[PDB]
Amino acid sequence: AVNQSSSVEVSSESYETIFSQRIIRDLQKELVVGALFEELPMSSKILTML
Amino acid sequence: AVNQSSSVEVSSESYETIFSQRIIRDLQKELVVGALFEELPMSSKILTML
Repeated sequence: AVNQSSSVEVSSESYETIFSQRIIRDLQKELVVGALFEELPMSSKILTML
Repeated sequence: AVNQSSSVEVSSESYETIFSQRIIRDLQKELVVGALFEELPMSSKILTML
């Protein structure tokens, strides 16, 4: 961390730096089939019609 | 020259001409990368994030 290069004063070891807890986000698919098709509510397990 | 032609007799030596004290140049370049992306300020040698 503070190494590479540590010369000539304080060398110390490694983890000697502030870290950031913030996240970021890359790519995504845009959702075009999960919200485009009509919902049919039903109270059973199978629905039948002629 | 300055010694030719003597008008009519009396003439002066070389380096008798007044000039302009200023500095200038015809062109510079084009420059754009230094004012494009944001700056990220950092006190430490390095920074980590998840």
